[PDB]
Amino acid sequence: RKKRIPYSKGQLRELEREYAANKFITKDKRRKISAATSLSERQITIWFQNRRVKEKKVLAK
DNA sequence: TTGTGTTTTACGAGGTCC
DNA sequence: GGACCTCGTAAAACACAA
Repeated sequence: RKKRIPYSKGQLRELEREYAANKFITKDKRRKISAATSLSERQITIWFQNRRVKEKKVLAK
């Protein structure tokens, strides 16, 4: 399930970089992420969802 | 070098919008 | 009729006090 495989350094750099661009992934960007990073379109979608969860948690507060 | 507590992937139950 | 969302959740992997 199915089953957790941590993302690499260069991958996360690409992810967090285009996340800093704006919180929500566009269809266009997801293509070129998926190529540059070798993750599936679904993974990126899920990661972006999980990124915003983490950002919400920053409300300590 | 270990626990054990927090972070990181990955999903299914609910939802909006179209 | 799917594409995508915030969310609770599990569980591997992480990051520290010891």
